[PDB]
Amino acid sequence: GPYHIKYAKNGTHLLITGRKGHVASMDWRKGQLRAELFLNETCHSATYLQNEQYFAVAQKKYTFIYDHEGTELHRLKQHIEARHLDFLPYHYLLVTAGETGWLKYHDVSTGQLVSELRTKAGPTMAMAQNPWNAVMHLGHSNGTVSLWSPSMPEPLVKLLSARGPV
Amino acid sequence: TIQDAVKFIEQGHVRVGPNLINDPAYLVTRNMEDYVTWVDNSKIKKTLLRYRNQIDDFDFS
Amino acid sequence: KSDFKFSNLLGTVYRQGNITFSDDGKQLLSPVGNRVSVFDLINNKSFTFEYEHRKNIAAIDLNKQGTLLISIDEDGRAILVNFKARNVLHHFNFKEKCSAVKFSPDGRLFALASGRFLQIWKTPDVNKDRQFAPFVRHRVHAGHFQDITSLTWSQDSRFILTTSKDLSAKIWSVDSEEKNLAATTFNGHRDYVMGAFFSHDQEKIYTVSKDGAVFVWEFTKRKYSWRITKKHFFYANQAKVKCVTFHPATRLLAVGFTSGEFRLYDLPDFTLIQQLSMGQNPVNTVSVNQTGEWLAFGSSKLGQLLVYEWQSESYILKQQGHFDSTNSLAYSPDGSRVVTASEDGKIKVWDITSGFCLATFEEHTSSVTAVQFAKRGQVMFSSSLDGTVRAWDLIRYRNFRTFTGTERIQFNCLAVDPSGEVVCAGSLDNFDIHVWSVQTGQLLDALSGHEGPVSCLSFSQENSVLASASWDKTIRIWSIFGRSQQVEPIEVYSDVLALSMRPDGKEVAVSTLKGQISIFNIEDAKQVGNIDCRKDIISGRFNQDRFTAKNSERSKFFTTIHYSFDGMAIVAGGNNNSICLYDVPNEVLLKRFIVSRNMALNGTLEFLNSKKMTEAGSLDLIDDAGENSDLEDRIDNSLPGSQRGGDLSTRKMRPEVRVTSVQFSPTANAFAAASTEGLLIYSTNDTILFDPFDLDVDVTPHSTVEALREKQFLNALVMAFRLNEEYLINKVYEAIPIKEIPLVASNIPAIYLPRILKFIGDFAIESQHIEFNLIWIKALLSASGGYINEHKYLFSTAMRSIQRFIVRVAKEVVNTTTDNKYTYRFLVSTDGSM
Amino acid sequence: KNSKIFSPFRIIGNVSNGVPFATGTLGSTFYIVTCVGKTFQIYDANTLHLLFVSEKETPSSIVALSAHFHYVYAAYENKVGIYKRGIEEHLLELETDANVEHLCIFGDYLCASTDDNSIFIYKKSDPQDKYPSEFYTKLTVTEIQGGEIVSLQHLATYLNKLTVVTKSNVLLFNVRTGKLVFTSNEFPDQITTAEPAPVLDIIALGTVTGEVIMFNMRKGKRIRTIKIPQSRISSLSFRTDGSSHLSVGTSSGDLIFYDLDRRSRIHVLKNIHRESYGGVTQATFLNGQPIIVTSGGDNSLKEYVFDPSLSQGSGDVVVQPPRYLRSRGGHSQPPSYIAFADSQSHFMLSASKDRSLWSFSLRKDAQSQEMSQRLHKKQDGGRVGGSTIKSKFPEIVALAIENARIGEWENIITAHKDEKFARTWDMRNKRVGRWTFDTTDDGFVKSVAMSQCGNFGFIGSSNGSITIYNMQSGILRKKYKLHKRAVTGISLDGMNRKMVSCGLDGIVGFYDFNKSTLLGKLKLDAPITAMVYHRSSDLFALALDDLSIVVIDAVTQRVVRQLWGHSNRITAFDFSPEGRWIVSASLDSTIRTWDLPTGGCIDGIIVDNVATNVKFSPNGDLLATTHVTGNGICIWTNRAQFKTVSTRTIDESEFLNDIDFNTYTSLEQIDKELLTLSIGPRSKMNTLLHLDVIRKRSKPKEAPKKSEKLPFFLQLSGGFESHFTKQLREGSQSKDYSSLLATLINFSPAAVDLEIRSLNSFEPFDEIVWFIDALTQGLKSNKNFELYETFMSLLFKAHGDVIHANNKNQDIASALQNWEDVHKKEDRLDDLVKFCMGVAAFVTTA
Amino acid sequence: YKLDVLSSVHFVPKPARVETPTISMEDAQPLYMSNASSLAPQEI
RNA sequence: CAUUGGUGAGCAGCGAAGGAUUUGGUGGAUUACUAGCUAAUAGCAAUCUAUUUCAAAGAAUUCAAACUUGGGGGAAUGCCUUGUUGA
Repeated sequence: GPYHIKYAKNGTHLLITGRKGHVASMDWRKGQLRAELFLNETCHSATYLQNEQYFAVAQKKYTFIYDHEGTELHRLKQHIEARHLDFLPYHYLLVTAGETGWLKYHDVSTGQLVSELRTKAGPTMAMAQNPWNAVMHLGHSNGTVSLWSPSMPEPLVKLLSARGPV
Repeated sequence: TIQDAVKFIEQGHVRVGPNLINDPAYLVTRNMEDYVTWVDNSKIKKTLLRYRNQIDDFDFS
Repeated sequence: KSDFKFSNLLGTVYRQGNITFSDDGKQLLSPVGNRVSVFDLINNKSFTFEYEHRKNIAAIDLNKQGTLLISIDEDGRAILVNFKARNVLHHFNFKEKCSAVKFSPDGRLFALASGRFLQIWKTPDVNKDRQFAPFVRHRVHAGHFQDITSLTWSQDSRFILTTSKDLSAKIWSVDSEEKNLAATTFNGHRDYVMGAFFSHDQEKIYTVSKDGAVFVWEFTKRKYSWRITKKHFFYANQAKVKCVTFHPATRLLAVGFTSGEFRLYDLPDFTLIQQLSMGQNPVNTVSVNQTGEWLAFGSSKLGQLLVYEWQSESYILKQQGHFDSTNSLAYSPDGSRVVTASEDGKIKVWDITSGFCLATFEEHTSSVTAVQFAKRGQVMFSSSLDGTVRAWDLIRYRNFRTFTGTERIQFNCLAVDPSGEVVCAGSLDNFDIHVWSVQTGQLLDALSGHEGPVSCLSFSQENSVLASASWDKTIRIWSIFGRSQQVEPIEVYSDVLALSMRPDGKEVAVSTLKGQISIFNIEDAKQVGNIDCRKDIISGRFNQDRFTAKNSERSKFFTTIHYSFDGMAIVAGGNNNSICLYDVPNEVLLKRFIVSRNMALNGTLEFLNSKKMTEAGSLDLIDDAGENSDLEDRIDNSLPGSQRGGDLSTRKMRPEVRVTSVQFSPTANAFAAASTEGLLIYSTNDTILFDPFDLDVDVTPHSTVEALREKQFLNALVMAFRLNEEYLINKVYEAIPIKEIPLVASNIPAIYLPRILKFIGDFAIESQHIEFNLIWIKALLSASGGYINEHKYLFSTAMRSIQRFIVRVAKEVVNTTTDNKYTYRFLVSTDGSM
Repeated sequence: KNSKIFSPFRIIGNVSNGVPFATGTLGSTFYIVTCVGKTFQIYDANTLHLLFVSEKETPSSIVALSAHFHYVYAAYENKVGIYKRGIEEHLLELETDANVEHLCIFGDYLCASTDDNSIFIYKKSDPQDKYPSEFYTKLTVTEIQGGEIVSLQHLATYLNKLTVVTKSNVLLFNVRTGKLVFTSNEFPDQITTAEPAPVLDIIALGTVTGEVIMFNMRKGKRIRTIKIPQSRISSLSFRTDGSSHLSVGTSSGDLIFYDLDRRSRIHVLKNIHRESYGGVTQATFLNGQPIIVTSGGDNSLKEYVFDPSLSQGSGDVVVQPPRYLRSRGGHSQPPSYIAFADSQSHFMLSASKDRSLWSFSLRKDAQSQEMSQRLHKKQDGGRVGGSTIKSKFPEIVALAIENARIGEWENIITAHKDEKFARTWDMRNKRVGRWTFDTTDDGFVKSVAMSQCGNFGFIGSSNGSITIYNMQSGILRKKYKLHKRAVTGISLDGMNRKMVSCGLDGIVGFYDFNKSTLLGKLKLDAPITAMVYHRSSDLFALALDDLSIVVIDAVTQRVVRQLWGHSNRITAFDFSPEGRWIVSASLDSTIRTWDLPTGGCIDGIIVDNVATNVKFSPNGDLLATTHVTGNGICIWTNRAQFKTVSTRTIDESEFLNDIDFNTYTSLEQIDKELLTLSIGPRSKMNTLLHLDVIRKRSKPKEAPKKSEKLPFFLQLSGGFESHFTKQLREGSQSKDYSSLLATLINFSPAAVDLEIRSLNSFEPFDEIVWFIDALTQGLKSNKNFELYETFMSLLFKAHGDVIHANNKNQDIASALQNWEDVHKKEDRLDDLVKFCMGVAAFVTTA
Repeated sequence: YKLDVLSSVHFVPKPARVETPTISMEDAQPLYMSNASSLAPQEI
């Protein structure tokens, strides 16, 4: 432990990720285990891709993509020290943010990294997606939420939300 | 096989000189090849000596 | 003889944790691994505590009375120690990892920062006896959201200031009645708050952050409340504040950064008094003594300790230790100094009485593998892996000659003849032994005839015959002096790893791979003895081992052995967790010493807790460095399969417990071991045991004092030797008059005369009675010099100790006196007019 | 009954004494407080882990315990103590002279019932108080009202009412007003126990003839009667898991579970606790749990759990029997023998008269474990034999343990009562080993010993033979035949060279072991009962029938000490690890500590119970004693670890200072004519001589980055004549410079540099002349010789130019002349040093 | 350096006479052991 | 003849209402004993949340922020930087 949890958009599959490298994908309502990995490494977050068939894990340095059974398909060298993972299900974009202060959009269908955006605000404390328009809301330690689009290098909106870190 | 060699290393059968090496990632120099040998009191070493009928139990095999 | 107690941990000054001054300002306490070392900087006297934590120490504190020491390791396990008695009073387990421990200025209470919580406990009375639970909880305060970085008592014990990782500092009151005066949370910081301090009076509060901001809080009007009056910033951009301390009477703020930089500031003016750099590694701890003259900075990487006087820009102390890095040690021919060779290429000279390094030699460009002295104490020789053997004068600190083969080969063992003309070295790359002359740097010879790598070399101190032995299971004895040049080989069953010469030079002892120590005679190549040492060895199980420590064969042998100077015992060590002492005529084990009890080391436990083993594997092998706060902590710079690592490439596996070199002291009944934690010095004190010699019913201390009053001085001295008690021997020895000294010294029995020589040698170096001790030495040398001359090896330790007394103090006194006399003669005899 | 050396620390190996334990709840956590003599111990229930021990022993035994919400109430004699975390917050002494029997805490009230049928009610002064502290009232139960009080209970939702269960009937009191509200009809049988049910108004009564009666207090009737024939009911409990189960604990040692809904008997656990010590003294179901905690008088505390049913549809009908979850235990009888199992004082070995050998941890009571007596298979393949109904080994009368070969083979030998063989044990596996060592002369084993190498074991036989076996292979090596009576002690030295035996014939035999010769015999006046050998000092002590302890040096084979003063049989004795002391316990209820250098009795203890075994820790920090009564080992701490003790004899009252405290302070000066140095550090002379270059080394290489403007007198913000110069002037006036020399000694080296360098260098050179005269008188003193020489050297460095340009001045010349006169006598030190180096070098090298 | 870290048996260190007193050549600590200046008489 | 070959059939010996292998589960120990929860100078443990909100305090890089990149060549369009044009 501790375990960071994620649900499929259907909600039929659950993806748990321990801090000490125990990452499991299961059909929680059936009680059927799809995959189980013991990475023996620090793991921070995981997300499902367009199905339960593929999932991404943000490990100690690099982000890895595994299939349904649990074999490693990809090791994304460009995504470094990501703590927050997200998936835009209509754009097929996996979005990573983390300790480096860079927001990265990667196309999971073609494999081409779509965008590298420099947040310039230190490590990203929080990250959410707007499901309405696929704009990423990042939370920084200066107390501002910034709104990001892959086609623009600067944030669309900066909101001064909190005094301390968000 | 290399996998057999990996398992024999982790199981404590291999020494490079007097020193036991249980790390498979250990890199061997051309000079250091000449001292990569079975550890004494190894069941593998006893097996090969017993196969050749040359096992001496005074030497511990 | 057999009894040895752990005296010193030499060669390390700071591992990690809090360093604390004593209240009088004379003693510095520093954590070295799981042990605490105290250095007395005024009396130049260092000792270490015998007790061990099971892991590395995270915090220590000493009482203001100097009577109690509380030391907490990582994972929160405390030991409470009687400081003056040097004995452990209690063991406590605080279940959470503790950041700070601090006694009250009264000393009645102590505060502890464990997690979010602040625990105040009542300090037990030191004059009370040991009881089952001596700690009474005063309070537990739980206002912080995250882990407490630090805590500070006020000068009166009423208030405590706590700083935590949730970017705030709280004020707490010891009294529930006074809790209304202390209910404030101080906010506004953008990072971890590193310290909160009161002014010299209670009215001002200073809070310091990780990103480098100092806030001054005052209780002022805009009713009345605390507010930030003034914000000051350190503009060190890359460096983050690693530590901070504050002396309120001097108003001195000392800050240590991640860049290796420490700054001295004066508050509340924020005036930069000073700005210096320890090095490149972070400054991990800062302390200041009570009167405020001395600051002490500790850096964990490379193990650097630094006591700085700051009013005068002067370094009281600048030391660097060596952890998991020592390959060889050699005593000086007087046992006052130990010289260590290190894997980073440094040769260091450590005083034994004060635990500090005297000199460092850095000409070697790779790991130094061996260090030896000549019979003359002024020359040492060192062999390194870089391909050179160097000779050092310790008078000028001069590398006066270097020795190089034809090609570059990695020298691993080193020997030098007694009359210092010939130096031999052996290598693992080559099967030959390279022989150089000292006066001329050219190589005389390359001895051939070993079918494996020459693992060990020695010169006989009297015959001047060279015994080498190798991994080809042979010991070759070379007579390289003379016209003959004959070599005689001896075959052993197994691979020879260590070798030692008897000080007589008649016999050679050999430690092999099969766990045996075999002793051979040199004149006829006959095996006169054998010791089976394999079962005595304590071998642990590593966290990565898939095989039992019983079935492991990593360390079931000894890689270093050494003879006692009387030739009767052998100390032995290896890559194990045991140091074994043997009596060679009886071929039996006298005593065994556990090298380390540190679970942070690897092979210290034979069995491992099976709760750690999961279906993934060990929980101790999970790569958890990614959870760290800093990128420098998170970065994995390692190369795959490196056996030891490097300065820039740190190894993945934990350090292993091992002893690389054991030696006996030429001067005292002590031995040194070069191990992972440092230099283990085990010594014998005769004040502890009761060991009578030729005792009788009539022989009592009362009877000895009665004979002293009856003025039967020879009888009193003989009875004191028969009782063998240091205080009573000292009493009689100082009670004998000067006129009676020749008669008593002439009539001392021949059996007790090693005892009186050993006593005088031990006593005379610290005692102030220089003329009395010299008269005793003169009387004993006049009476029985011939007996000593016949029994060289029985008397060698005592005579070397006496010579150390005569050279080390008496010559300095005489030199000062003669310089005064000649200066007086000049100043009076010569005219200085106009 | 006190000592200057040893203080009581704890008594280990004890779990409960058969006083009914109390259960307490903190949140979701349960704890059990058991009574151990005069202390109590608290255990975390989930792990059975010892949390707290009562801090101080009560004057009398604890008779009743109760617990509620961080507070423990313990009854002894007329007092009730209120403790939190083992520390006594409050004490109530009742005005009666009688003894408190029972306790009941509910609401504001504490009710304490005495043996003369009186109930003292105490109440809180303020309802916010944590415990009742002040006396409210007293209620007497007369013989016409009811018999002797059995229990005080409080049913739930009974406002201000206490239920007093007697042997005859059940009474109900209003503890606020003191009225007797209700009195039940008399029961034919004597009521032994009572327990409130988790239903409303119902209390369960257990009688002597074996009846469990459910009594409705509001109805005033009985609603159910359960009969358990030929059983005395000792405990009652109710399940609160949702299953209507009742547990009855009998004095025969059985625990019976009944289903109250089904009207049936679920299960019987037979002999969970021994009948002789009282059977099931207490059994409590934990609240809401399928776990029942049981205890008895046999020093055990067990737990049992109910598994869920194997049937899904049936469930409550098909109930699995309760199974053993976890327990803590100790000896059921006082320990016969003890030893320390290692040098770290982690573990002790203890054999008791209940035939059990245990290992007790001094660091954590959970690590204590009983050594297993499960035998091994014989090597030949034949059957072992013996009765199939397995019983424990006979009680151990002797034990030897050597950890030189722990983990390789057997390292313990035990001699058992009335057997002709000794048994071996392995401490790593914690089990009996595979060899039994015989005496081979048809005699009982009187002595066991082991070699320090771990390869040999020695047996002393009641017929005089000594057999040496191999510990690894169990093979008889040798047999020694000197003695003709019972061999009551064997030992061997640490070098395995010399061996000593002692026996009932009064003979001490000295043997060599490498060569099988006999080195000597020694006849003493009385038969020898026991021997303790000290291997560092080669000294062994013998207990003799004439009530003396004889210390013999083994290398010279000579009686060196004889200790007299025990007025009865010496039960045990042991050495200190440094060999300085011997601690002996005798049948005269005394434990004496003897100093061997003086041969005196330095300490004595008058004990209440005779100490059968005395052992002393290898660390020297602890002493362990076992006594005739009590199932535990008493641990004592050594005050000599932290303070120094006088060796002055203490046998005068019941049962110079340098010699007494084994210290000696070296004199400041042995003689006036002897040159002596300073008392301080040796490096002060060197620092004073070369202090400037030490400064230049100590300065940093680069100038530190300072502020642009540093404030003046920053150290100050953070008279006409110096005290040194005043002392110099008055010393010149009075011709005595002693105080001046004293302050020069006590100055720091930098202060010495200042006060020497800042002298009056001008005419008439009075300060220089006076300083030279002070140094001459200091040189006459023959003390601090190197310091006065250093002071003159510093003067020559500082003001040498003044003295040189201004010599042939009368005052300066005469001062230096006096200095030369006193200083020329110190060439004797040169001659001594030169002789010592020349002769010592010649002797050493040639 | 990195190749030595890979293949070297021991720990790999990172890759890096005027007239003076020898007490100045020592390390910073209260004591000293050698007094004579660095230059030999033949070197002076 | 040898069998330090396999598979068996039988003796002597050992030998207390059996013995010998194998295996699933659970408990204790595997570091040295100061009790559970919370918003913690106290309260709870049957919770409260029908006082849980006010006041006070609290905003530096004037966003400094990839110390995080396998090698060699490149960069239409991106991105970064600098200059410039028009507002």
